[PDB]
Amino acid sequence: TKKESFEDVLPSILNTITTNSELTEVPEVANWLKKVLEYNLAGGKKARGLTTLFAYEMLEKPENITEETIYLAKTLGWCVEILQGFLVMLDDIMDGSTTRRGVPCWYQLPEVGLAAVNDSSLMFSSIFYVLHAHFADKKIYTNLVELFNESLMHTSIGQHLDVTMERRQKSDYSLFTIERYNAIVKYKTAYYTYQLPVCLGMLLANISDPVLHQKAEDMCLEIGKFFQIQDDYIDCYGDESLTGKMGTDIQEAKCSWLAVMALQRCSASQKIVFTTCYGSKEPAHIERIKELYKQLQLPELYAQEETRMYESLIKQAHGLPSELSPALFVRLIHMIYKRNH
Amino acid sequence: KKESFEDVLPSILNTITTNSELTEVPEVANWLKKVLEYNLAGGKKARGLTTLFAYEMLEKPENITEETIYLAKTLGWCVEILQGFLVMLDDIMDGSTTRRGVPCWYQLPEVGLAAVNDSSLMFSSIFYVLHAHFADKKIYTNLVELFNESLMHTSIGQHLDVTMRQKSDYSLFTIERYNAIVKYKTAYYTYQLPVCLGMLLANISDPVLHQKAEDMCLEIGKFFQIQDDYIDCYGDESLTGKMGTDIQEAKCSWLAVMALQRCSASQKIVFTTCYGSKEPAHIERIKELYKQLQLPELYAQEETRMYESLIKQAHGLPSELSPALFVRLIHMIYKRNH
Ligand SMILES: C[n+]1ccccc1CC(P(=O)(O)O)P(=O)(O)O
Ligand SMILES: C[n+]1ccccc1CC(P(=O)(O)O)P(=O)(O)O
Ligand SMILES: [Mg+2]
Ligand SMILES: [Mg+2]
Ligand SMILES: [Mg+2]
Ligand SMILES: [Mg+2]
Ligand SMILES: [Mg+2]
Ligand SMILES: [Mg+2]
Repeated sequence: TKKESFEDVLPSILNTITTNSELTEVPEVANWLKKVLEYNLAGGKKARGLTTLFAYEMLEKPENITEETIYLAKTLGWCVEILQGFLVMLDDIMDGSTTRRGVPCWYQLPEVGLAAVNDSSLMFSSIFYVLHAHFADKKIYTNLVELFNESLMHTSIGQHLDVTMERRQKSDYSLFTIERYNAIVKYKTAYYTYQLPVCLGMLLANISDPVLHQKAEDMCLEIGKFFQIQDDYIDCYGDESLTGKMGTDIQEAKCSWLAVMALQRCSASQKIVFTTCYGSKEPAHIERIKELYKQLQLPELYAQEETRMYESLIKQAHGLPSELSPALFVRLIHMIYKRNH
Repeated sequence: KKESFEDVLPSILNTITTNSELTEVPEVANWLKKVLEYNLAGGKKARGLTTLFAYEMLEKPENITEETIYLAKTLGWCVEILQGFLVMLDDIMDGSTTRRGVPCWYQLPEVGLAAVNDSSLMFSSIFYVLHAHFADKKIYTNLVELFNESLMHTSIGQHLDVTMRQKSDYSLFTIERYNAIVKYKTAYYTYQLPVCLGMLLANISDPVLHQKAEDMCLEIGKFFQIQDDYIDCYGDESLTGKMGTDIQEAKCSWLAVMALQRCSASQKIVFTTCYGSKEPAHIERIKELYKQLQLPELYAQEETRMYESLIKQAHGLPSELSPALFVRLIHMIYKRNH
């Protein structure tokens, strides 16, 4: 399969990081960074990295694809995976998370703690060594480096919206609106999850036309909103043995799609239960919220909205220029529709 | 000069917004302006000025224009942003309370550990400034690469710095370890970076000169970090702006390494009992040990020996690397008390 093929190159990417940097001189740090990367990249679906590789393979003329260009698309894909790993190492700290991919979050390890914040910077910085090593002499080099930095700025914009202590003052959830939700997910998720891997595919395929990049970006941003609404649903309703992570959105008072929809439907008395119980680590409080979500029929709303959005994305994908491969986008939509993790 | 450097700041902040997606999200643009203002306020602007001075003394006077001076200040602000980012994170790891005479950013109630996100906003800002001013210039990729390399070097050194003695085993507190720490965590971003940026703006690319410059910068950076270590213990908080934590954080500081060189058998046990403890009496007992081992007198003398060695190296540089620039830099820090 495509996944083992993508994973096959990981040991070689690790060596590239070392050999191309000052890590060559400090084996204590080179060895530590290997541990960091293996732990934080292990398991999961590799969906960002696959999306990059799939995009390239679907967008380039089959006659232009070589073994070297496939290794390059995998490498770009792995740079997205490393970005993700960096993003989630910090997210876990900010979200008060305990587990991810079925083991303790990196920062929760006793040998690590708050020094995770330095491990994140070691990870992020790795990306640029990979990009320089492979692409410094190519015309697309500056586009790649700029794209990765823009992805960091976008994501951190959205993280700010997400975690800001401003978003709620005690019983004031007046900012829990769809306008706020749409901004949060656009920036924190949709850029790095879809726009970045698709654009990397397009660049590698020598597609440069600004109009095609804008159309692809618009499609990506719609798919990423969809993807995050699923993430938010899974936080509450997912089976930990499948997701690998204990959900914290309720305890952390997040402006999740479920919270926004619950406020749409609360009676006056239900809004008081929401405001009393949301944002608390007491187990009776968390359960009261979950009960409320059930009473409000949010599971049924989710199933229907997942389908409506699915049908809308599929139509959008069908209306793209053939140069953007409607089939790529249909297949990306399909791969996530009805996921349970 | 410093105020002519500080005058450029409002245009930098304005570029950060307009050159990015921040224009669509005023909540975040406004926040980032606060982040930048608080974390860049005051201090000496030393790394920024190094960048400017390096360009002004390396470039031929006939080639400096009002426009290349503005660009040099712009790159110096990017170094100040980098330093802001680095110390934001460092203050989290070191358990610090104050910097520049106010609470460290992560210590603010509305920030906390979300300071890790504010750090990413700052880092990322750098690249928008570089794009705005340099995107169409030949040196653009070199500039973008130097900032990325500075992150990697710094983080390498920070790893060695923060990584988890074992109890009373101080066998790794050696000069070899110390030298590696301070090369990577300090010397690259504090001197090599700003000097390299000046060299690039002045169109100096010869790799032998980049090497000689780098070697000088690394020696100055070690020196600078020994002074930093000394100030952690002995500096006056009302001048430094910061409460020291090296003792309670069990750091492999210059002072600790030197204390180990001097300790009697019994002093060693005092050291291993009391170092790395937040208890005030334990901290004061380490300071009393440092005094008894004559570390203040040794620092005074070593500072002077190192200064003399630095000046002899600077005088020996090629003319095209400006011995005067290096003499000037060394004089700006010798005998500093903050
Ligand atoms: C989806 N995402 C985007 C940006 C940063 C972190 C993540 C991770 C998720 P996750 O903790 O559920 O994996 P979020 O905290 O719910 O948004
Ligand atoms: C000097 N430096 C280098 C890299 C990262 C942070 C610093 C800040 C210093 P500071 O906290 O004394 O200002 P260090 O923690 O003693 O090393
Ligand atoms: Mg999370
Ligand atoms: Mg989060
Ligand atoms: Mg989630
Ligand atoms: Mg510190
Ligand atoms: Mg430190
Ligand atoms: Mg210090």
